[PDB]
Amino acid sequence: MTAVQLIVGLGNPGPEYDQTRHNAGALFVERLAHAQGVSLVADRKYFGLVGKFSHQGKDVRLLIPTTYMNRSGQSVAALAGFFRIAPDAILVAHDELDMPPGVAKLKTGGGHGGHNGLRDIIAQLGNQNSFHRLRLGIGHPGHSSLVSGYVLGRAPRSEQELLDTSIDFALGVLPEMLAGDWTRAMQKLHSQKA
Repeated sequence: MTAVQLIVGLGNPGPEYDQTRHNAGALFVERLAHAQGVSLVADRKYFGLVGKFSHQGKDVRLLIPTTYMNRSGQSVAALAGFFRIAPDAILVAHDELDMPPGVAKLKTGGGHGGHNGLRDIIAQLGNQNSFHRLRLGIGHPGHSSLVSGYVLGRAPRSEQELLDTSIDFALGVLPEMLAGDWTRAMQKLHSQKA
């Protein structure tokens, strides 16, 4: 029932991190900005790249933080604070170790499950975990001590292709996500195959 007003794509900024797995969220927002003809504006007020398009009478902002991943909440609280967007109207796209490339999934609430962008966003929003997440499969290196080197790696072509297919599946339920119809978005999405 709650229209989306902020879509956030997590990533690390800088050529050092560009095209790495940990930036799947920002790739999604970047694709979304492009399809919607939206320009992403370097806005130091929000410590990120900001854009907007109109949907159903409301402005939908797109945010790609330019702080480090671990300080993402600062970007998301700035923009969401200035505009008084509640967590319920926020969607955060992020890399998800727990699903393979090719798989995208939606979730409402829950933990950060170890993702330090999500953890910061949760802390900065006065401890509310209630925002929505678009989980973009990036696979798992199989061990916990490789995680950090893995998210920061660039995936081989086959996995990069499958990430791109799951971002295309996700854009397919954009009408549903923008409306806050999570049940349907989940239904159409979680029925695709890469």
